[PDB]
Amino acid sequence: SNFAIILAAGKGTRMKSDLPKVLHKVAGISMLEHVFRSVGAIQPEKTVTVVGHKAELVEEVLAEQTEFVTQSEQLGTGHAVMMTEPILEGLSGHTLVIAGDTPLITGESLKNLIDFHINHKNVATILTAETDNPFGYGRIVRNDNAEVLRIVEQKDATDFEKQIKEINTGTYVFDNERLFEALKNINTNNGEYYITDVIGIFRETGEKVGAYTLKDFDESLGVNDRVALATAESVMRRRINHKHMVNGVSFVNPEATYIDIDVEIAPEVQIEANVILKGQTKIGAETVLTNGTYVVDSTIGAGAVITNSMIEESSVADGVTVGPYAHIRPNSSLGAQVHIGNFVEVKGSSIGENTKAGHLTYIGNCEVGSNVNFGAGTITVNYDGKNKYKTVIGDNVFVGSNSTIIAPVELGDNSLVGAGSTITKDVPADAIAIGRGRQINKDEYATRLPHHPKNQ
Amino acid sequence: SNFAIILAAGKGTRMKSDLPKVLHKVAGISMLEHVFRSVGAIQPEKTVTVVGHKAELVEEVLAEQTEFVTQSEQLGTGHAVMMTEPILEGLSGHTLVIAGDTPLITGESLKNLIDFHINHKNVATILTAETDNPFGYGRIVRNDNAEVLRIVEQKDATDFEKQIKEINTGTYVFDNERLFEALKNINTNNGEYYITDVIGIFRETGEKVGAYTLKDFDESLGVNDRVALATAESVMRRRINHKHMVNGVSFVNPEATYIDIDVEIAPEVQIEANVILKGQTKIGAETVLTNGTYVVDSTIGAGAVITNSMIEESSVADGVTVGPYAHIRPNSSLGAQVHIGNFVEVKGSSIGENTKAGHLTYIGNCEVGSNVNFGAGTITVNYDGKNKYKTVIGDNVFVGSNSTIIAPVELGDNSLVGAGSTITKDVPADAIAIGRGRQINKDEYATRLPHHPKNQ
Amino acid sequence: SNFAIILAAGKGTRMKSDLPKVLHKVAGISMLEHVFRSVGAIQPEKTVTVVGHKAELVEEVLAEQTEFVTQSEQLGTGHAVMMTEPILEGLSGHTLVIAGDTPLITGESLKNLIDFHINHKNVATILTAETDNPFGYGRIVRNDNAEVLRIVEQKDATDFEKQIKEINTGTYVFDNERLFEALKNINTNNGEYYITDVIGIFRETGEKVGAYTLKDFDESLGVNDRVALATAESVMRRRINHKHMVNGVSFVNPEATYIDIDVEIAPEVQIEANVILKGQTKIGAETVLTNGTYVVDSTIGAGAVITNSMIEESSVADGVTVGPYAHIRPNSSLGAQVHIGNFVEVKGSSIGENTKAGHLTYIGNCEVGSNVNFGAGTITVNYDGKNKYKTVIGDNVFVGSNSTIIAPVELGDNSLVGAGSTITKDVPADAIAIGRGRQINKDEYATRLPHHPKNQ
Ligand SMILES: COc1cc(OC)c(S(=O)(=O)NCc2ccccc2N2CCCCC2)cc1NC(C)=O
Ligand SMILES: COc1cc(OC)c(S(=O)(=O)NCc2ccccc2N2CCCCC2)cc1NC(C)=O
Ligand SMILES: COc1cc(OC)c(S(=O)(=O)NCc2ccccc2N2CCCCC2)cc1NC(C)=O
Repeated sequence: SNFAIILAAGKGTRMKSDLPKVLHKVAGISMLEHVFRSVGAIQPEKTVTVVGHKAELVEEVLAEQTEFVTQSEQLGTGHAVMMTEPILEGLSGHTLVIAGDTPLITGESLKNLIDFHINHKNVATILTAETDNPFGYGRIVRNDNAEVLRIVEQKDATDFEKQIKEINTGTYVFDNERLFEALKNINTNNGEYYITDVIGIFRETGEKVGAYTLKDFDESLGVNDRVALATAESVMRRRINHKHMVNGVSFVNPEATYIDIDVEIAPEVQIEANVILKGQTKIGAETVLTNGTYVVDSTIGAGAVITNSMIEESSVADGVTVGPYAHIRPNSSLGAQVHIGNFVEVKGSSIGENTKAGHLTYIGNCEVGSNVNFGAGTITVNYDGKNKYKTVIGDNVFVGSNSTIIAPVELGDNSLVGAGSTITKDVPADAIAIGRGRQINKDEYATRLPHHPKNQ
Repeated sequence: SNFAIILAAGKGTRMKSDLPKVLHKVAGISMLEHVFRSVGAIQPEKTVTVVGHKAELVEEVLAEQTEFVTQSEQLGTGHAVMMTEPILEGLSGHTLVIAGDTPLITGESLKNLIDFHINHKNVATILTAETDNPFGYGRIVRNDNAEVLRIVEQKDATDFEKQIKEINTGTYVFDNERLFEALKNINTNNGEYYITDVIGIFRETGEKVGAYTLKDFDESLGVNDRVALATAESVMRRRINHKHMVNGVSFVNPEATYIDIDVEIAPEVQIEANVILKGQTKIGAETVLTNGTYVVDSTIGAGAVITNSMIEESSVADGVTVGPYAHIRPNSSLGAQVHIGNFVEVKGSSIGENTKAGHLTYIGNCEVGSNVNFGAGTITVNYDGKNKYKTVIGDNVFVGSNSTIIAPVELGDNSLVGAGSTITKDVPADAIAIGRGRQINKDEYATRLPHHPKNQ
Repeated sequence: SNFAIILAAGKGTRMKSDLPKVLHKVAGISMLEHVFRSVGAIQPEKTVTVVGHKAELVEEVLAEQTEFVTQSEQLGTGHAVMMTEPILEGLSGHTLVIAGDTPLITGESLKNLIDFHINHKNVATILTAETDNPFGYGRIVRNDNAEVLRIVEQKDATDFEKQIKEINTGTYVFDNERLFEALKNINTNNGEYYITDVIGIFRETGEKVGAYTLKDFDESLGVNDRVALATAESVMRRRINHKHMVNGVSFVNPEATYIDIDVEIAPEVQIEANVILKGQTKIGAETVLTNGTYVVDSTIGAGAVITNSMIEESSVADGVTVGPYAHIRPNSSLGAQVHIGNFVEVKGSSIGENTKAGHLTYIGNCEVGSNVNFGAGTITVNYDGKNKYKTVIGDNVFVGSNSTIIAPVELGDNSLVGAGSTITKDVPADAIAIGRGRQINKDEYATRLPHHPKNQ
């Protein structure tokens, strides 16, 4: 049996934030959730998360996923772990201890760590890593058969010890029964106390302590400030986009393309640099996303072309073309082959197959049929100061350019609205509606106006 | 005499694509065309390209540039090269063999390779490179005078051989006559066969095999998946933008600026990060391109300022200002000093010198004279559902804000269209035209409406 | 006493520019000003800047900050420094000599350089650096006690000397009196002359020459072309954004976010990749800036959300929301909680608290009260060809969608403008104003029009 203890009690002072430190997001989810995902690879029988600062915010994030225990104040990692003792005491197994602020550690690394532990029948295994600049980190002191003798902190380090390159990442696997027996010893013997103290207890008793070394040092990143949060973001970005490229997705610049951890992207999608895909977004096969495009919680079908446009909480069917500079706002649905062109906003509207709105148009709170045409400058009007009205537009409606459609009004199938019209009442199917002043010319009169070349 | 054989027969399974692998684009052209360009530096007397998977797509790309031969199925590099034998057999010279999927190899490297070959009178020269992580690559085994003894693949490598850092890039120069004599030997002696086999034949006969080492390992990149395609993109980007900067072009961020291989840019142009220039685009002296700007197949004159705007298949004269957020669509011409401001679209239109359209305007299928003014919100209307009409606007026309101009109509020189007008017929030069309803106020009435503060 | 001599006389031929080389900008200010800022850390009693090519442009940049002297033609660094002799001759102290083209050198490095100098009572201290690729640079030759013996240029270097990794950065501290005594010796003994010559004079006299080595080689960057200018930009960017992140600002991608040297950003601001902040801009606490956002010389309050929008020379109060794709042009003020949505332009206008303009709207030269509403498509009209008029809009005005407001006109408190209206005269408080043609339907008529499905 494996168990996991996740440390998530800390504030994070250097973040300059009132968030619990582990709740800051990387690629769309908290550091804590990244750590939780990796922990899952060990198939823990029990997962206990230690909360402290703003416990309720963390308890919302992992609600129903973990047991919680609380440490009332900061008395160190040893005390943190002690809060889990009423749950874990006396159980037979292997217990991972990991902090919520190391979001790059992978489930493959945790499983290799656990296997290493079990395979070498260690009583404790330290997950270590190796760096050319170890200043600041506890050094790993091994004897000649490569067992850990101790963990020496920077301050207490002899000059020879400072040359040591192998560092303690602060993540461990312990024999669960021995872990709580040793911590009680430390506890009863005294005001902070440290999970590293247990290593020294096992060194007193000659029990076997080992170290399993991460192949990639960046995985050991402990995030304590926004500098480190942006590093984690960069490593995570490269990780996500590499998965995509292996899966058949093209990136002009995968180091400068911003896709959240749970976004899904079908093979043969082509993504230019500086595209942003956020939350529960899905992109269908062969779709093209050009530079500047920003999609959040939306589904986009196959063979679409999203040109520098922002789409939010909406569905976009196959073959749709949107942009450049269009805005599809929440609860919109764009049916197959629809075209939405520049400076067009769609809000709260269903738009039927093959309909086109190429320019300078606002479609708000409309139900729109198939093969509809909106001339440039068409404005739908839904809000009077209190009421929000709906407009119904049938199939094959032709809405003339620069018309103003005042809801609630129905345009029946095949009707036409004259360019420049203000529409205040229903238009029956097959009818036209014209609501505009007629043009009167006056010859010669421009001559007295300021734009005239002679007055220039 | 030099000859070249380019391998372009392969599918590319890991690409997850139905394209021939060499047709995927880097900086605007296929990998294959990049390789073709580099090959040209050797001044080959004959260039033969070996096609296989979707031969017709490759044959379109290099139409009239190369001879083609076809390999009907994948029986290895040796068989690929054998398809060129009816063309190259018995000719005296030096024959480069290079794959269409190594798009970073430069013509300078190929010429140094050929010269090395000729100068050392090798019978075969392997283009090699050196890496600290050689796992996977054929290792180059040299004797003490530094001649190649053999090429050892990963699988057949002894442990001492795996330490070898010098790898086979899969690009070679062969004595042409000896090349086909040796391949026939291999062929008649048997079902894949390999161009590396020829090296072993020359080792049997004691003929001189050499190795010329690339100074830059990244040049040896063989692109087999979209991860590697994005690496090639990144190396190519840096290569292109460095040429630009040496030529006098400023880059806020040349690692994050996306300019195609054949774009031309005059000295003193200033380019912000995240600008995209594609296809046959030219940018004249001192022009400024701000972040987000996207130009495809367009010419832009000197002293222009293109602010976060997209321009396609169009010409932009000197001193023009476009943007932010404007869209110049195909077949537009913007005359000297024109101004196109925010949320303005120009399509299929010629716009004369000094004309201005600063806001929320669509100019579609218009011929526009000089010193014209378009008020904010002006909509031209060209499409009725079937016909596409033209509008003619003379010099010094003043088009009032939020007017709707319904083609085909002519506005004569110096005429004015009243703000808010729907224009359905011609306006003579020096005339005004007003087509709008007159304002009627009703005092006190807002009091019963939902926006009123008291109802709030 | 410390003195500083800044070299700013050179053209910069490889820049392909007519600017003085030191005036090219990095992160918003010239290289020269960066060097001036770092120089200030030594608290110089006198700062003298040597000008030459287009002296007047440099003299504007540092007007009132430095003494100037002119070198009439390029006769080398020794002559450059000699121009400062009528000012500095005979004064007791330590004199930094630094070029205006090394903009990454920090004031902390200059102070460590000066302290090193004073502490080791050197007569000259060379600021050196160490690189694995020293080709091109003067090498530092030290004897066994580590004193500098000489500076050997590439050309005159023996093969053993070319292996030397420690290079001369071209920045120095000299004993001021000895500096001018030695230069006169060199001068009277002859047509270029070099500040390095003074090192050889001190080697003749056995006076103490030392070297202080920069910890970071990138600081030694001398910018001679636009390639190097973009490197300086990249190092500076990372430097600025790291200061921000330490201060509590989140960056999705601080390697691809473009913030000028004097921009101020409060803690807890969140900045997506590809945001541009320029000049005297300030961003208040917790404000969010999304990808594409571009702010120049503007103040933005606390808790605002600026979504992909461009803001120039304007003030934005707390809690304002702007964008996506909006443009706040010079001299605008957006009061607390205002909302400006997509394709909206604000120019030269004051907009009162809680007012909303969500779409396709141009507000130009208006004074706008609080809790005003602008329907989509509203156009204000201020320019007739000569005059620029103002419009006054009172509190709680409701401007109907696609209205055209022709200045000078006043809309009184709580008034309403009917959707689609052209407004040519004042509207009293509590009144409505309607100026549009009434809708007339004709049944059946669409049947003869081109959009009808049957004609399709
Ligand atoms: C050129 O495109 C248009 C022409 C139009 O009138 C000639 C009108 S219209 O709306 O004024 N009238 C519809 C129409 C279509 C075709 C032919 C004639 C007409 N109208 C003539 C005048 C009375 C209504 C029919 C609209 C468009 N197109 C757009 C995109 O709005
Ligand atoms: C303030 O800018 C305008 C004023 C206008 O009327 C006072 C009109 S107008 O189009 O209604 N009339 C033209 C005009 C210009 C100057 C002075 C008077 C007028 N009109 C007065 C009423 C009849 C037509 C002349 C247009 C503009 N400007 C824009 C950008 O449209
Ligand atoms: C649905 O939103 C609107 C309805 C309107 O008329 C029914 C008008 S209106 O401007 O035509 N008339 C104002 C109005 C508001 C509420 C109820 C009725 C009315 N009008 C009815 C007809 C005469 C004027 C009052 C404007 C809006 N909204 C926008 C954003 O413009």
